[PDB]
Amino acid sequence: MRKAYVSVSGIKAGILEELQGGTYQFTYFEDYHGAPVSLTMPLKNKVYDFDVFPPFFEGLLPEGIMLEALLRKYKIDKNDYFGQLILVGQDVVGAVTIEEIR
Amino acid sequence: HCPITYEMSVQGVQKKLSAKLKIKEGCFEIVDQYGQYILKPQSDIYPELPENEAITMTLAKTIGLEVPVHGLVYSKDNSLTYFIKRFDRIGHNKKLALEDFAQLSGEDRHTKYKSSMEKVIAVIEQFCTFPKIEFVKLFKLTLFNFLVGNEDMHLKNFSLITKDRKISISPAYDLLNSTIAQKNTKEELALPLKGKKNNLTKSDFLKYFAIEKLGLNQNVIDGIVQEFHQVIPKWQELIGFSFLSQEMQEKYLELLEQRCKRLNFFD
Ligand SMILES: [Cl-]
Repeated sequence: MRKAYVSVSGIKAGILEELQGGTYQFTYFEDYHGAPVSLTMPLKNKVYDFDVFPPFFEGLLPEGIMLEALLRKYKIDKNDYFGQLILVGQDVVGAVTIEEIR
Repeated sequence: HCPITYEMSVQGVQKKLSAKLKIKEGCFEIVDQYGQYILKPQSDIYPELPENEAITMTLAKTIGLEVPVHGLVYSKDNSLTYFIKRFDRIGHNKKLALEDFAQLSGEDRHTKYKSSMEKVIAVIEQFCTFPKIEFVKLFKLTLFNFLVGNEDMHLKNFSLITKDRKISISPAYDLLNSTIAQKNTKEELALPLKGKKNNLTKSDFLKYFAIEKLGLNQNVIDGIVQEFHQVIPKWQELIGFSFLSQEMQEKYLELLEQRCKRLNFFD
């Protein structure tokens, strides 16, 4: 289905994967060795599973009025957190950037 | 544009626009992406938010809190707009790791209020480089927010920054007197302290919070409490000179006096 590159300060760090049902999975690239994507995701583990949208990537989405500004600029559903993340992935608060693979 | 002599949810009614600082003109340019500043124009729901956030930010700098470059500009409708320099952008188009406490504790936008000040301490102990140093300003930041009526300090308003491989609490952001901005304000604190969001007392901040949860000694607490005592005169002087309206200024001073009296600042 939908997958996306996850880069840290320009350097590709891993892949965030939308998984079957409603789960999500982030996998670190073996080559990557800089700083962690999130402090909740140390490099000592390369695979992280989630039953919902992971909270770090959800924390990069707009809020309040700026979320309504996004939903009226793009043709995207108000609950599609992964889809909204791809639309803003080029610039969010952290040093992390997301670009879709498809 | 250009600045002038300024060199449940509440925040979800004000815009947070990205902007670059023009090199020659010195004016701001709102952009969709790749901005180095955040601009907050007037809100059509709650009044005088930019002027509120501007003076509150300066009050935090007076008590010794780390505050980035902030100020006020003139919008195109000749209203005042608050600006702040992002600390996750540091020239040469480089970035710094910035994570808020909802991301660090497994919460989201819908549950950013379902936490507590005790969980905020747990995050700092787990990730910060010098947790003992961070507790000192968390005590100062929590006391400051209680004094200036900032009742919107949810999980997304606390952030950890990674600068020079040192992990500490980010500089101040989204600090304003949100009690005077609304009517029928429900809480004094956004996250409960000792299971309390209202009617917090001196023993809640100086004994349970400062001693039992943060581990600060008595001489450290006395020095910080004394710091807030000497800043009350300058705080009232800065507010009277701020860009708030006279009616908004009186609501700010009255609430500041009420919180100071609760902490026995005048006796
Ligand atoms: Cl320490």
